[PDB]
Amino acid sequence: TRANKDIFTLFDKKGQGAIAKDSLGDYLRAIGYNPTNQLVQDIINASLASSLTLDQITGLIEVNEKELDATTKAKTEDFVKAFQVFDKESTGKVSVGDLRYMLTGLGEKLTDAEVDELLKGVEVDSNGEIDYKKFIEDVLRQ
Amino acid sequence: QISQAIKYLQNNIKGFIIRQRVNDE
Repeated sequence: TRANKDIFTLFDKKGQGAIAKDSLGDYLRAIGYNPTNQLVQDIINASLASSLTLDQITGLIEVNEKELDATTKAKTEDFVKAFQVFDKESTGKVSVGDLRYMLTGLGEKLTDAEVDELLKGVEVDSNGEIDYKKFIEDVLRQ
Repeated sequence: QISQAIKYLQNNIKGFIIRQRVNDE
């Protein structure tokens, strides 16, 4: 369902007409889905060489339309309570340090590099704080 | 609970990171 929008070529810079099977998760992310690594594995593990053609990937997406589409339905309200845990004065803000803590120390533990990449364009105020509702909105924008 | 909420957010963050990267590329 989610269109390629010429993204496949960025994953295949070596003119193979195919991309690494291990790149499938990131490809799915690039076109608009938000799969867990587990979902990616279930999709592949279900004729699938070390690579996949665009047509093979499109076939996989059509078969898994509902499950992939289900990864794009998150709402801001799903995450506010989690941030409120780190909101000392109930100001709607969290320190950049606490955000890193949340993301690298809890849940699936993102890497410090992933958090660096995430925060590259995130506004941090003069108190080292981030408006988390605005942050969530940015992360969830399609 | 927070663990579940954070995991769900992390999946979306991974999505966001890749989409920003593709834009930058």
